Amino acid sequence: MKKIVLYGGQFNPIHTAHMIVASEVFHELQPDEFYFLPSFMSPLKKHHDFIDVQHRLTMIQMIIDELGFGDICDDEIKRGGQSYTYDTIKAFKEQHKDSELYFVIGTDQYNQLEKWYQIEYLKEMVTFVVVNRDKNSQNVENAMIAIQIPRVDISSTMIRQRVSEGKSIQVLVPKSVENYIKGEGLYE
Amino acid sequence: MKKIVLYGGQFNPIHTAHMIVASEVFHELQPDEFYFLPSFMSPLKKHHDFIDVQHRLTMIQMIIDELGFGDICDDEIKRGGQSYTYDTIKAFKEQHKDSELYFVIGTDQYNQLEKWYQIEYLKEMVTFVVVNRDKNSQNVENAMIAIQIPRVDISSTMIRQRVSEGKSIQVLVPKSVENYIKGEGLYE
Ligand SMILES: Nc1ncnc2c1ncn2[C@@H]1O[C@H](COP(=O)(O)OP(=O)(O)OC[C@H]2O[C@@H]([n+]3cccc(C(=O)O)c3)[C@H](O)[C@@H]2O)[C@@H](O)[C@H]1O
Ligand SMILES: Nc1ncnc2c1ncn2[C@@H]1O[C@H](COP(=O)(O)OP(=O)(O)OC[C@H]2O[C@@H]([n+]3cccc(C(=O)O)c3)[C@H](O)[C@@H]2O)[C@@H](O)[C@H]1O
Repeated sequence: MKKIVLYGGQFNPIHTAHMIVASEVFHELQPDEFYFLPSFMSPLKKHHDFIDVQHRLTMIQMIIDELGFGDICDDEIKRGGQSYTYDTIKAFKEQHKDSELYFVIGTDQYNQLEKWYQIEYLKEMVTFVVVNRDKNSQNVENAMIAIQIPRVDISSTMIRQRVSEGKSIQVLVPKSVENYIKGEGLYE
Repeated sequence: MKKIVLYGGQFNPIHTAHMIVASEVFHELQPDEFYFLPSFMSPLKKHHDFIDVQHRLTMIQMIIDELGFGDICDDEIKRGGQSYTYDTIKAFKEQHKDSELYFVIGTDQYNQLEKWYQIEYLKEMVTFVVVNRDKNSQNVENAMIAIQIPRVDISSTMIRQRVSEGKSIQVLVPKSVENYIKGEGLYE
């Protein structure tokens, strides 16, 4: 019964397009609970030798403050290693047995779901909720939920690139995160 | 000598994509002055019988507050009628002689510039500054300035549509404007 949405990501940094995704999914699905799920290391992505956790968590909190909804699921941070969603979900479900689970992904992940660890099992444990990225609409199978959002081509990679360049990131991230990135010297 | 940027629009409402445009142009061009230029009636668009001025100006000021730069130019509001850019610019430059004038437009306006009133004269009075809309980059001729922004498919029409149907507009406009629209019962 009780509807729980988890929204997974590197969030390095979280940005305005992540907010649009969270907001649209949350307003459409009206879940009982909404979790931003920051990875320790996102499978299929490269990582630095040192994995920042604290700056990422702080900026996520800033998005929660601005949105007026949400919580952070720290499971993957605590676990460490490669953050396979199957493992996370198996353990999370054990702790939330009376709840229907939703996992929010964009087009880019949806197009490579066959590369996800234990995906045949994972498809049985969550309802994937897919938002359009780099296109204006996404089609999904009946077992999944497609949510159409205004197309906004912002990435975390874009944010880090601009900052290292010395290029402004105003609006692309909320003012709180912009000031935080600047005061902390992130990505410089 | 001093650089003045005017950014023209219906701004009904102003929204997050408009802010991204303003911010990127402002940071790239570093002008001495930046004006949001709300039209009374933008040529080549339909209007209501009653033209709201108060609500639109209030919401533009809210954007200026968030951005930390900019001013409103009320010329077209004061003048009334169809807000032909040629007439506005002719009157504005005689009040700001010795200033280089820049006029910011998106792709959709650039593609129909030939339909603008006295465009052959206008092309001689301002430097058009063109941002990509509904694509990732815009090519322009040497006389104009192309500015690449992250593609963000938000429109004023989208905001009004969502509001009328009772759909959330969170993030698509800043929180101030979101609250203002709902508080004042705009667009429903
Ligand atoms: N502008 C935009 N418009 C619409 N959607 C946007 C977006 N920017 C990011 N997104 C989406 O938001 C999310 C955050 O992006 P980013 O931080 O790059 O995504 P990333 O962290 O690489 O992956 C998102 C989630 O999928 C999980 N995953 C991925 C690959 C394999 C496996 C596995 O277990 O084998 C698990 C990963 O651990 C995380 O929980 C993504 O789902 C992305 O598609
Ligand atoms: N998401 C987005 N990404 C990038 N750009 C975006 C955008 N949304 C709006 N825009 C751009 O921002 C601006 C505001 O949009 P909107 O409010 O629809 O634009 P609109 O008011 O229709 O026109 C923009 C300006 O052009 C002037 N104009 C238009 C047509 C004819 C003539 C004439 O004199 O004959 C003059 C008009 O008076 C105004 O100052 C536009 O330039 C639009 O292209």
